[PDB]
Amino acid sequence: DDDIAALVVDNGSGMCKAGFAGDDAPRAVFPSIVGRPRHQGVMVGMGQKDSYVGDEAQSKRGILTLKYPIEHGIVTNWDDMEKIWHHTFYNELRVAPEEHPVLLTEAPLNPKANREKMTQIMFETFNTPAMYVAIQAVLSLYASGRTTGIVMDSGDGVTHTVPIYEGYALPHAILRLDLAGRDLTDYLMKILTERGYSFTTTAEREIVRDIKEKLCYVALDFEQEMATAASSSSLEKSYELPDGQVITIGNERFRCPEALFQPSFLGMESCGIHETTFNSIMKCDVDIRKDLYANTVLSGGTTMYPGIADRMQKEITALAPSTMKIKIIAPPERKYSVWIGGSILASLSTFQQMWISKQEYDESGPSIVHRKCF
Amino acid sequence: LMKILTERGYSFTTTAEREIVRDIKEKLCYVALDFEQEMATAASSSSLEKSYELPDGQVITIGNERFRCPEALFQPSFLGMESCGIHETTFNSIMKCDVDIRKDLYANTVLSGGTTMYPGIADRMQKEITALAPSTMKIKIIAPPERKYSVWIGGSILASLSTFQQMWISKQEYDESGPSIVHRKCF
Amino acid sequence: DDDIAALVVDNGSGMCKAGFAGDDAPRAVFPSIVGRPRHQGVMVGMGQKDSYVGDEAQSKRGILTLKYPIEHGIVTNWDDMEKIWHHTFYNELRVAPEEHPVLLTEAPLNPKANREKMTQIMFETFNTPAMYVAIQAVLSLYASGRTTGIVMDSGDGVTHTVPIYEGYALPHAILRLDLAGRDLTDYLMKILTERGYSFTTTAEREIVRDIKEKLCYVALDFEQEMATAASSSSLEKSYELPDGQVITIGNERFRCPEALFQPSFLGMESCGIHETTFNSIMKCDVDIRKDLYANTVLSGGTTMYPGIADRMQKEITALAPSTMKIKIIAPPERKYSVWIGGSILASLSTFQQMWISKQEYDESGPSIVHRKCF
Amino acid sequence: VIRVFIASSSGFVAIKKKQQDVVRFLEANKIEFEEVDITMSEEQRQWMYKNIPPEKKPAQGNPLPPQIFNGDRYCGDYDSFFESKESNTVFSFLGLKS
Amino acid sequence: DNDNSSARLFERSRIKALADEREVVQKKTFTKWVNSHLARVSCRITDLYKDLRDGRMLIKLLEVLSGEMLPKPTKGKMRIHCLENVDKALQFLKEQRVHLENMGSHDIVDGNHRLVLGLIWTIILRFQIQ
Amino acid sequence: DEDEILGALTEEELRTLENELDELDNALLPAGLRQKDQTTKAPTGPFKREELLDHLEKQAKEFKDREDLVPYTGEKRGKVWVPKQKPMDPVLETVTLEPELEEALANASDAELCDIAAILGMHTLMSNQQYYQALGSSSIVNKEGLNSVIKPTQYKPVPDEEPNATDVEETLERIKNNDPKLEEVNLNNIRNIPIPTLKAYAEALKENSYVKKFSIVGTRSNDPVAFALAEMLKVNKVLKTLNVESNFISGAGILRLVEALPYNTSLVELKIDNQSQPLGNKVEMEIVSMLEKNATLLKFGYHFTQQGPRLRASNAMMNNNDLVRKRRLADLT
Amino acid sequence: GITTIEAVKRKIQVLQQQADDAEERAERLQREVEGERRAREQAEAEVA
Amino acid sequence: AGSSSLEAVRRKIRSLQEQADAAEERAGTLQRELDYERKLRETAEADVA
Ligand SMILES: Nc1ncnc2c1ncn2[C@@H]1O[C@H](COP(=O)(O)OP(=O)(O)O)[C@@H](O)[C@H]1O
Ligand SMILES: Nc1ncnc2c1ncn2[C@@H]1O[C@H](COP(=O)(O)OP(=O)(O)O)[C@@H](O)[C@H]1O
Repeated sequence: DDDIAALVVDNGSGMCKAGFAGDDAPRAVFPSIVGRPRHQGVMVGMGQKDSYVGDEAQSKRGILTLKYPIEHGIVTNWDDMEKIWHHTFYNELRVAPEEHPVLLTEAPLNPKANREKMTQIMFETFNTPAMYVAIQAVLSLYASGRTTGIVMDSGDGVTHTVPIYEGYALPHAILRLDLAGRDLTDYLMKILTERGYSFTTTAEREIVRDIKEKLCYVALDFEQEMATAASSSSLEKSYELPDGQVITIGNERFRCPEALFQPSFLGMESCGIHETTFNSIMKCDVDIRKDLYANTVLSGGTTMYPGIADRMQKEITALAPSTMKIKIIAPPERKYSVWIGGSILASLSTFQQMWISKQEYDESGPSIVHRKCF
Repeated sequence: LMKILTERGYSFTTTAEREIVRDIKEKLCYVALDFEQEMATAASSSSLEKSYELPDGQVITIGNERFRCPEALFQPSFLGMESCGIHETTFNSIMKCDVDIRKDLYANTVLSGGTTMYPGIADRMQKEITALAPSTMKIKIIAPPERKYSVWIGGSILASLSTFQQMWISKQEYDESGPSIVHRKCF
Repeated sequence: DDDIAALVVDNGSGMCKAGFAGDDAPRAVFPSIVGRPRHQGVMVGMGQKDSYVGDEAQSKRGILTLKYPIEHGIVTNWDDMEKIWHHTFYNELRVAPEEHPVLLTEAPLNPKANREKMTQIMFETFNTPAMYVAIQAVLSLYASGRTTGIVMDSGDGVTHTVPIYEGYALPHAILRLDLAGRDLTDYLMKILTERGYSFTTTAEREIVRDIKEKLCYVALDFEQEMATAASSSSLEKSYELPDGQVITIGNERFRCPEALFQPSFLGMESCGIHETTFNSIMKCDVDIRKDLYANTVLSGGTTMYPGIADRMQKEITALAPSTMKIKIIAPPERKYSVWIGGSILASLSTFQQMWISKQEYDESGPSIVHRKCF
Repeated sequence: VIRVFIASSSGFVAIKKKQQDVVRFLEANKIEFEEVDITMSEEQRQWMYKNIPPEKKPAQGNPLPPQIFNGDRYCGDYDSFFESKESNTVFSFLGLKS
Repeated sequence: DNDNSSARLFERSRIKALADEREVVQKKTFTKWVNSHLARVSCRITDLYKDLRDGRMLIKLLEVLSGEMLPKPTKGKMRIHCLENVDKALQFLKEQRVHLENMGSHDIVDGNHRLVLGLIWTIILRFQIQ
Repeated sequence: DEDEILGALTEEELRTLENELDELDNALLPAGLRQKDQTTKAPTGPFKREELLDHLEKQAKEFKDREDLVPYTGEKRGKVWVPKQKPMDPVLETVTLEPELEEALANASDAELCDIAAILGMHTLMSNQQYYQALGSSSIVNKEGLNSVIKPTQYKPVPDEEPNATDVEETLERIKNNDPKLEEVNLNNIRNIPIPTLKAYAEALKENSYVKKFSIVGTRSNDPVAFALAEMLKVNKVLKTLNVESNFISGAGILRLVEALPYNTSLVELKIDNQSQPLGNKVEMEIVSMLEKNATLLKFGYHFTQQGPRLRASNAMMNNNDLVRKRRLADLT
Repeated sequence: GITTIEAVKRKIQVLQQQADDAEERAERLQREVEGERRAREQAEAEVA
Repeated sequence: AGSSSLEAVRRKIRSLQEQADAAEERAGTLQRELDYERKLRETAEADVA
């Protein structure tokens, strides 16, 4: 009866979700994009109300430039955040922010100004009564229903692995790798340009992202896949464009996600995601390693590649000792599970102590988020 | 054992790892009957090595450290202590008694406690005490197989006796004479 | 044969220092880093060479991956040590090692195979007529000039405390703690993330180490310094990156060495260096402690932070009884003290009896080092 | 010959991302280029500040490392490159005909 | 190692049997007591270790024994809500002077026999029916 | 109310749920085949890009305009924080120690000022290297100043090395000809060597009895090259040193290399450092366990992640070198 | 439709029955283990 | 994520499968423990004889 509870807002790097607490599915799902008129002032200033947001922005791909206000989990532009947040509050949820608490998510090891700026925007612009900031990986572990395991979360801007044993987090073993789906999009464009299909601008960005989501897969064996793709054409598929032209992907279906495991294709001096998980496990203590082997949890929209779980299990079993067992939990709904975690965490009766109310903000300022959260 | 397992490159530092080292000691330590001969045997061949599995799946090899840790009970100079060994302590405690009661004490030596559960402790103790004692006396080491609980078991005997009902420190006596009553009743 | 002068070589975790015996300062000081080609592409600058050793590897950071042959005072890569020693003998001192004796240093509590492999490698691949292995913290006391005191050494790989009374070392009181400059560098990377700056690769590690060597200091009172730093920007200083941009560390300049006094920041449950020294003093006998309190000697490159001496004296004075008198001897040249005492040790006339001959090695194998050395 | 100026070691993620985007674009379109590091050599770093015109500089501090030159013709920074990518005028921006 | 084998032999047999028989008869008595006290409401416990895992049985038992109102148990099938339900009963016990050692909500949730038996014994001994 | 919840869902969704439960994704099918195709139309055309651009543009033009319920104006509807100000410390005292020493330090430059600043104990004010050279000697050495910014070490430039001039085809032809005056073959850091060419080298060195050292460092070699080299090592009796560092060899390929070691007694140094992916501890255990079988190899360059295999490999190398020492000693006497 | 209704009933019955039969197997196997422990310990006390 | 009721039904099916699998694994480990106990019976009885 607390003004139909709080609102869970999972503002991902490439796409935002919002909804009410206590519900299984988010009410609103739309990309986090701001579209502006590109260079012209034609047709009586066509492109009026110059900020196009969300679905309306991707509707007019040809005549606009699409800018992502979140890059690598860090807010480059704050006006675009508060425009997106205004769109979420008023244009789709259609609820007043004055009577509803807000839950927000962020990357683990982020610059400290982001929390203070989000608190300032929540309390000074939308005057929300209470607000809290959490971590996506802890929400994923909440959504999985387990209190012990290692969580990988890979969105469009950041990948991070955290271990949690018995509800106790280990801050020294938390890792952050800056290799996400945007880099895979750029690599897909690079390998598509060699075939003959050159894709440059933001409309091409949306088209290439759609191609990657609809036609990619993680090969179990890379050299065997190369031999199969060179020998025959059974792996080849066809993708039709919105106008009607049809192209063939072929060899580019499995080379795009392989940069997740071998970053040498992307031009980055880094290890793979499996090495990140293994090194995060080795940084824990001796005894609690085994449970972290038996409770590996995947999350995020990047992990919807087909066959990622079996391949990463094969890699981990190649690295791990042969005595104990390795299993990987890959729920089919994991892309939304972070938001679902919020829908659990705002639903708990004991969480009412943890809200940052306006009265304490009016005495402490935006620095109170360092003491109240985490 | 931690300090000597550092010699092989294995590292244990935290309090949680001390339990692991204690488990290794309980499973894989024994008292050598002769120390220099055992060192020569362990240096000459690798038949004395054993393998242990860590809780995280790692496999370690103890080898020469199996009998060097219990040997510290008989030579305390390994720890830097200048005290004497357990056999010397037992012989000195016998020698402090009167002349007449020594003959019964030489044949009735009893071991107790968990630390005396190393395989081969009884033979080594008997050999060393027989070396110290005169030849005409005979040494018998009594090591019951359930000795780890002997300190409990005799207690379970002692509370079942008839006259021990006259031994208890009652609540009224403590109320009358404070907490210093325990010296008057208990030995 | 007084023309035959031995060579004093200290193989530290970060830097190697080599020189001739009987000299006040080492002739060659250079980091022990092996650089190998990256996998992103072929290099520009080298042909038939497989790797770079020394300052040549340090200068070409942008095309190389850097590896340390010494990890926590342990030689993980023996071929890397052969490369380092070959570069030291042939490229820095420009002398043939066949004609000169060699003196080496070692941490106290090591794997027993370290000395054996070191002796075997030296005798077989360099044909030195005589050699010897010594322990670093005895050489520090030789350099200080007294025969009684406790030596607390902190290098780039390990920290160790040992007491000596009248030249008799107490092996049961030697303590070894795994806390050195590399963990401080990693913590500095972790605490430089929240200001915005990000450092990932090995070249970034060298940049962060260079920042730490010039910007960090030990606070006398941690809470008072924290309040002072939150009060104003008096403590802030600026650094110039090689790219051109200028960073401002601010608060965390005295947070990095605080891990030496509170290891719980790194997540380990060990004690600080002051507690370690006090425990090492308590392990000795009652009588000699009065000398050991008066002759605490600092050493190592890690103890070069300003304000360490007064802080350590304050902590030990808090721990120790009030009657006892405590002073901390911090020589201004202490960074090279481990080398300097070695130059003393090869100069003594008795030490000529202590060398390990080639013939003695020929009969006795590599196990002669245990009987001949301490 | 196109020369792109790259800082191999940098504390900012966005600089490395922009440099890798420029490298990927030159790599995909089969365009020959020179790979020049400003951190590894001081002389080219000093020359790179020296060539660029003053009317578009950063107000505070040194200019950002990703810069494009055509011989000693100066093409531009990452901003003009992204604008030409949007406007499909990239070949004119680098000065390479057709 | 015949003496060590005999020590492990005695450990495996006599201590385990003497603890097991006491545990069995104690839990059989406790089930009868909690069933007699829970019969006023429409509730019944068929297994001591499994029915007290979820937490509704315990909060209803404290409801009937105290005779006094308790907060709403959270509704949900996952583990976290179960932890909440056990924790609220533990807090209610913490208010009325009852002293507990080695008691966590995850101990009851996971199903440790010793701790649930000790909790029921403490309820019988120190708590007041009133 | 399970039945009511299922009735609340669509009946077509219920039939789809029954079909999906019968299908349970496609675990049986391989990774490539488990995806569904998008469309059934055949590929047509060489992908004229301008048609795509023009179609997207007119699609943007003829779109009905979504009108938002509430316009955005950037209105601040909450209370401003307005951070507090402190009264701070308004103290002012003049020390005035000496008319001589007033004028002595009044006109001093900042560079020479920092020396007396550091000697008195303001270590926080300047950098540590500056602070120590201030205390180094009894003279003014400090040039920079306390306010000035610190700069990194430049070290020293390294001259460029000449690129690899070793040609491929003539070297392979000389290897196949069993050339007596070709002993060292260098292939380090060469652009775009074909994999079949490297395999041809691998069978070419099978019958060559005059080349003693080989190196393919930084050639982007892969598992077939490793397999061919492992086959070659059993036949050859002359090759002393094989270098395969900085490559793309997987763990199984390295296992094939170490599995050839017991058969041949002519290799003394093998280096496999800096591979793209870690080999895993199982491969390391096999490597060390059956490298203990071999007694000829003396030098082995690999960085073991685990401690057990590393210790056993070091012991095996010690044993091999000690065997060399023992046979030399026995030959002498 | 109706076929969906018996499909839902069939899946619910199959899952519930699998859970239940696994439950009796584990539970009467636990009975079996307890009987084994009783008889083993008392015969083994005779050994002692 | 299409609707909340869909996720509720999905979680019911997932819970049923997961609980059945857990019971299966517990039954298996109890079976091998039972075999170990029976071997202890046989050895003890032979030693009694
Ligand atoms: N069906 C799919 N198959 C493969 N990849 C997908 C699919 N759907 C989304 N992705 C990938 O997931 C990314 C979106 O991740 P998202 O969940 O939006 O990240 P965030 O955590 O920032 O919200 C896209 O870049 C896309 O590459
Ligand atoms: N001027 C300095 N100030 C603070 N720390 C320093 C300074 N110079 C070096 N160090 C630290 O000391 C380390 C080198 O110590 P070193 O003397 O090489 O140890 P070792 O005993 O292993 O030789 C470096 O990693 C660096 O972190």
